[PDB]
Amino acid sequence: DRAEDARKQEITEQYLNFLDNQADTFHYRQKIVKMMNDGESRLVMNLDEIREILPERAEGLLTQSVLEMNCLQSALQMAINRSDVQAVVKTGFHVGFEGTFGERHVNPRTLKSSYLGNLVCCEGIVTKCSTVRQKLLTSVHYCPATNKVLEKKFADFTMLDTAVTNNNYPTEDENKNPLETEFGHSVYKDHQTFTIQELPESAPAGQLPRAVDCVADLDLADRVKPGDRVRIIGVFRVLPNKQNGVSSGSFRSIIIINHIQMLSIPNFEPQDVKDVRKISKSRNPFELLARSLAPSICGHEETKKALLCLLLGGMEKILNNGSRLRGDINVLLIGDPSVAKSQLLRYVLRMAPRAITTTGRGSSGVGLTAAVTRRLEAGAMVLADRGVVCIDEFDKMSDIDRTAIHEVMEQGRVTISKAGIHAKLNARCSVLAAANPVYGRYNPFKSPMENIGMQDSLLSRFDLIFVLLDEHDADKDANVAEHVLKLHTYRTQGEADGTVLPSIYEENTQWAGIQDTKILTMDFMRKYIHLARSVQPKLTDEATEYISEVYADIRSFDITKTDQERTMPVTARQLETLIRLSTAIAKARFSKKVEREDTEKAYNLLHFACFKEKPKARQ
Amino acid sequence: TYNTDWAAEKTKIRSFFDEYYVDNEDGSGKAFPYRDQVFEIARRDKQAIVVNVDHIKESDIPDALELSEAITSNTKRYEVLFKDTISDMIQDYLGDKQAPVIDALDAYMFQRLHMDRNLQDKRKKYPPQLLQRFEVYFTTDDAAHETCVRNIKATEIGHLVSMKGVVIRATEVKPCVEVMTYTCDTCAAEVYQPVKGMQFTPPVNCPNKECVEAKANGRLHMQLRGSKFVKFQELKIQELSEQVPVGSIPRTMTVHVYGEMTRKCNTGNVVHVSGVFLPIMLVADTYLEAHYINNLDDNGVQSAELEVLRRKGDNYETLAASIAPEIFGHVDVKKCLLMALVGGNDNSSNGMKIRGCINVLMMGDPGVAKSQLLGYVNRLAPRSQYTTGRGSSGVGLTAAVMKDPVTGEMSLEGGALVLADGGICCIDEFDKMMDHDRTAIHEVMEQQTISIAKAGIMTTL
Amino acid sequence: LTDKVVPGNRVTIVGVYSIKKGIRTPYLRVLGIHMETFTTFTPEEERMFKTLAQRKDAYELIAKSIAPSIYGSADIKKSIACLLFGGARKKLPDGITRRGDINVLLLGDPGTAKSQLLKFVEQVSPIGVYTSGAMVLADGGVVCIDEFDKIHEAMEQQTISIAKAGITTTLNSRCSVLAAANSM
Amino acid sequence: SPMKLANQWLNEIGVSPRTDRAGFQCLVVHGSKIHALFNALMDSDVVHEKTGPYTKIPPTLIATSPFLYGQLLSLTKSSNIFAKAGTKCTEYELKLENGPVLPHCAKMMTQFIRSTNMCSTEEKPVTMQVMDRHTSQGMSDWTETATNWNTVTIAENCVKWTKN
DNA sequence: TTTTTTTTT
Ligand SMILES: Nc1ncnc2c1ncn2[C@@H]1O[C@H](COP(=O)(O)OP(=O)(O)NP(=O)(O)O)[C@@H](O)[C@H]1O
Ligand SMILES: Nc1ncnc2c1ncn2[C@@H]1O[C@H](COP(=O)(O)OP(=O)(O)NP(=O)(O)O)[C@@H](O)[C@H]1O
Ligand SMILES: [Mg+2]
Ligand SMILES: [Mg+2]
Ligand SMILES: [Zn+2]
Repeated sequence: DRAEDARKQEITEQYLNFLDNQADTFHYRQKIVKMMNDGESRLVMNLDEIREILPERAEGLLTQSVLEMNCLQSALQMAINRSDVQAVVKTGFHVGFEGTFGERHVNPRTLKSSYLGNLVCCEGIVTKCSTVRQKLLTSVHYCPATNKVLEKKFADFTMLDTAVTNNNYPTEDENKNPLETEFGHSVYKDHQTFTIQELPESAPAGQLPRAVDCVADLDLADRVKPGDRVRIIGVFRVLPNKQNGVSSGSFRSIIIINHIQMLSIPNFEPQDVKDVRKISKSRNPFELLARSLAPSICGHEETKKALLCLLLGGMEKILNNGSRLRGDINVLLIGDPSVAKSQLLRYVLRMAPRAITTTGRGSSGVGLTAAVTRRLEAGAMVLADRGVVCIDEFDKMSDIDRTAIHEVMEQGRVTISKAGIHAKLNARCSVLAAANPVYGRYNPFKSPMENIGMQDSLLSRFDLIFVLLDEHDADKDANVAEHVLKLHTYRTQGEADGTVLPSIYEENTQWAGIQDTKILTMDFMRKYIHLARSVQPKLTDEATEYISEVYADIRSFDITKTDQERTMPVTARQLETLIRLSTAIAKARFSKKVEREDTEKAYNLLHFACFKEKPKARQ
Repeated sequence: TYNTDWAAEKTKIRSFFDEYYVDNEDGSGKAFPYRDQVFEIARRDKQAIVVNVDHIKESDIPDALELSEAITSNTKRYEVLFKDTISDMIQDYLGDKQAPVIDALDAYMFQRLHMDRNLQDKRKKYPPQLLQRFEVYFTTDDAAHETCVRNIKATEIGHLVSMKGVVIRATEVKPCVEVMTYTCDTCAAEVYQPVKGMQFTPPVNCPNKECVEAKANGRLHMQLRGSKFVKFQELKIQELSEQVPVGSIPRTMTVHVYGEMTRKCNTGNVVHVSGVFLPIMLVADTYLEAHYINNLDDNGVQSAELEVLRRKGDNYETLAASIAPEIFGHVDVKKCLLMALVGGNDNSSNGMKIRGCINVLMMGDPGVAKSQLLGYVNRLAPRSQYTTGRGSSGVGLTAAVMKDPVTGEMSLEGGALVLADGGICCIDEFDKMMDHDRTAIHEVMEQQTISIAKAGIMTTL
Repeated sequence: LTDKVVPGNRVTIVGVYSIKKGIRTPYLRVLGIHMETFTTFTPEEERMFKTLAQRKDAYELIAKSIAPSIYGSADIKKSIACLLFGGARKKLPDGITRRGDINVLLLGDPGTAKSQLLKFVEQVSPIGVYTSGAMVLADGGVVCIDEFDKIHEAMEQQTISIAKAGITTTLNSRCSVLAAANSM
Repeated sequence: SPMKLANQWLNEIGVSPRTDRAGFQCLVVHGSKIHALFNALMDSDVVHEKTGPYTKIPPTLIATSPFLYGQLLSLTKSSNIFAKAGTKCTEYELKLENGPVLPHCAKMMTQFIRSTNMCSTEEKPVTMQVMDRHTSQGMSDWTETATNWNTVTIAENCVKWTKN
């Protein structure tokens, strides 16, 4: 026994010397200082870093994990006591691990009884969750008959500590005086359990997927929900059971978690910040970004400018009396078949964080907004709050479902009042929609409003509407066909001919078709848009005067002069569209002020959207 | 590492009550309002004191910050010390006089203390819940204690917590046991049992020493003239919409309310609550024990800005202009909404009733600020509901029959027009409601009743 | 003796006949099990494949080899060969992918051994299903659909989506489709 | 530096600011500054190993003139004869091991060879080699009186080495 | 089990 005590003293001394080395080469003392300044209570270590300096500790920490981990946490407490900073937290300090596992990287299928008592790392999908509940750890009692204070500690099989005690709640003194609980001094901890299942990409065909149960406490609780793809590090252990003194030999097993990694976004370095400064200081950054958006699709330049404005977004105003004015931008595409509407929707789904895609073919309005299931259930536009919804085949939706969207696209709210449920829900998001015209193909002998075939109250809620036509014209046909075949004959420069798929500027651009002008890399696009989204520009007087004159001119213009025809309704919402597009353009310049240079581009884009010349079949 | 010298803490608390003050508005002197409220309890014009912890924090007293932190960190214990100091202050004010008898428990206590006559004996014979007959509650306003329902976790057990929310469910007031009193058959002695929590177990055999030694086997019979009861109520409170994270649904919590804080809320109200977070007597269930409640729907006093208007008169044009000043024009529409916000008189000649309130229908082309006007009216009115044509059923507007799966019972659940009673209901997108949903409001708009005959229910609302 | 068998297997078992812990249910404690029942190639197989590829009439020979019990239908058999082999699959630097699958439809009278052609393709294909969801189950494979007069997102996007009360998900799978109709 | 300009530019727009190895080397100290190094070697736990085979064992000190607590010690010596292929070339080997080979050792060993006249046929030279000096690289760079060498040829008339 | 109600497909 005394040899065991000497060995535990040696192991704790080794871990303490590693943690509090005089000149710390791994900077865990500075990380402890960061932890105590931030008020956190567990420290993350690299097992690969322990492996270099103390390999006899590191490999023993996998096989004999319980004793080694207890010794390491004791050494952490002594290292904290050597600081001039105070230990505020009433729960102890803890350790989590990362690194290379090798043998002990497993699945729910391959976790079997050979691994019991070892440290393991496992992967899967969360399928259940308990609600967070509080669990007693120590209890403090006051004896009013004697002015003494009594304390008691509690332990459980699910805890890492192997020690066990009576677990009876104390009520009386040894002299049988009654006792009073001190709730402000007793100690509790947050507790949660969940389960993980095999990933569907790894489960063998036909069979059912296998699953494992998990226990998490303290700061690890309230971190996951169903559907999360996770990697989990902990000790695999077994739990006995009893009924009336008779025991079945089949015991249950769990994972007691040390650390959780999420698998399902930005990254920066000062070289990247320098390059963002340079490109922002260049001559026409908005045009460069609009050209660089989606290079493998020919044409569609004005729609690409509109999509860039959608990805940047406008400014919300909340006034002094609580009134709100909308910030988001909404875009609709109608046109002939095979004109890349769905392709652009899928591209925006890749580029935008917090994005959801649906179709009008298989969506109810209840499922699109919110549902009663009694409980209340979120829909797609609620889930995409402060984000983007892409809707395809928007003409195939029913009007009963369409009328449910009218509140969301303007007020940013979903309100329900049905049996037993009365609630608001926030649904602030941007809508991007694609559709085909009424007749399945655009009729040139009828007006654009007749071909679109939707009511004015719905059409007014879109900031921009684009009508896309597939006109037969030998020049355009030749150019489009040449672009498509050039994209199809392409192969990477460092690739052999028989292979199969199972910096700032781009360098190979034959696939893009654009001959000489440069194009930015998509990773740089993601970084630039992420930074430029946070700029908060203000308006100015020249912008205000230009917007106010231009709005009246757009409303008063008469189309019988020019043989054009009107594509949109014009209401007071389009004035706010001008304001939103001006702020979105000013964001790309990293400007703090909106100017005439921004408002002129916004007007040119809106005036392109508003009017269209009559088709050649009618002319 | 604990402090249990209660006398020093009582000295600090009594110094706070003695030395907090506010200057008189005419400058004539100083008011000492907490000891004025103590004397109101002593003369029995009152039943509770509400103490503001921030006044203790910002008082000009030594150890004031330490006292405030100790109150906040172990609030369930400091309530007893506040009650003890107020009891000592009451006896110092009262002297050799007697407080007036007003109820049967007061009559029993005043009669029995002098039957005992005909401080150690008093404190040993009677428990302090029976000797002291008033309530103490705490409040906070500093933003350090502001939290959501979602954030109250294991660190908050036993602490004072403040939050803001919406009331979903509320029970009616019930009598709750606080102290039971039993009397023995044979030896005529009495047993006092204080009750804590939601359960108690009655003792069976008499404990008095003469009865026990004689083995007289006297039973104990409980008596409700000596026993103490208190008003009890239960609520469920939901998160406010601004508190919820992105793309998420609000959570709820159970609240227990006692005494003078009962009947301050009904369903469809928004409240500010201060209370203590506690478990139920190794995994535990929890609730909130309310200390103070404030209706933000409700909250002879007049503001100076109103006094200027009331002296001015001719206010009609300014009142019309002040409704949603971000919206340009529509002066006559704002006047119509101003009249709908006030309404006429109810008439009840010879048994025949006539509706007093005014109904307005707005129509217009798209983009002319109808929804903005309805939102401003919903913020301006005291009790009001907002609905849309698509998001509401004809049962969610009027009232619903609910079948409880736990018990099998049937019950009624009031809809939007029931919750808005005495106020205004705003209905947006009114043309897109179904006909068989729309025809439910025919009785409400003219007779102001809802009448139901379904399953095993037949009522009028 | 664990994880040695899967449902559907035919077995013979040696074991002890036991009663589970005055009436008990029985069970068998197993002492012995006896079972009653691609992607790798040899140089001989590679030389055979290359000999067929070296032949000039290889494409016509494969088209002839499709369903020899059924007369004629030469261009249809050529089309089925194109369906089996498919095109290349591409992903450009902007991330927009280009499909490799090929899809074929058959119309006309309900006879003339259409179902037998579909069953032949089901047998020959490396992965595949025949049927009258089912659309999901053939990543990298071929699905034959009979009686097609009984999805646009599935064909073009290789994905279907849903948003009904309380669910929204997307199911993604890559396959080629051969369809037979009796006649949108 | 441009990184400070970048952080300033981010703060000026209002974007959140939260968005040497040189291998092994030697060192030289002159004059009065040596006393700081003396106190550093006295103090640090960096040089006093608290974990390993040399747990709590202080650093080694070596000298060529007596000092208090110094122990007198000697290197291990051995020797071999090799013969091969019927040639004239029998080879005779001497080894000195198990301690530091201090600079005076090579100087005295040169005199041992030249005194015993092994150079007499200078057409058959004698060679000497000293090993693992790269661990102490730099100790001969500070002056023109020293040299780096690893293998040396001895004759009576001269001593030779490579350019290194 | 059978019966009655309100949301969803
Ligand atoms: N420059 C281009 N212009 C148009 N189409 C192109 C171009 N380059 C490639 N395509 C192809 O044309 C198709 C684009 O149409 P797609 O987006 O799939 O459906 P859609 O445009 O929404 N028509 P629909 O879904 O029937 O209403 C894809 O097969 C693209 O590969
Ligand atoms: N006269 C106005 N003054 C100020 N803002 C206005 C005015 N007219 C329209 N708006 C703006 O127009 C936008 C749409 O307002 P909204 O209340 O939804 O119109 P609406 O009458 O409800 N149209 P609809 O609900 O489709 O029938 C808001 O951003 C308003 O601020
Ligand atoms: Mg499409
Ligand atoms: Mg409206
Ligand atoms: Zn008795």
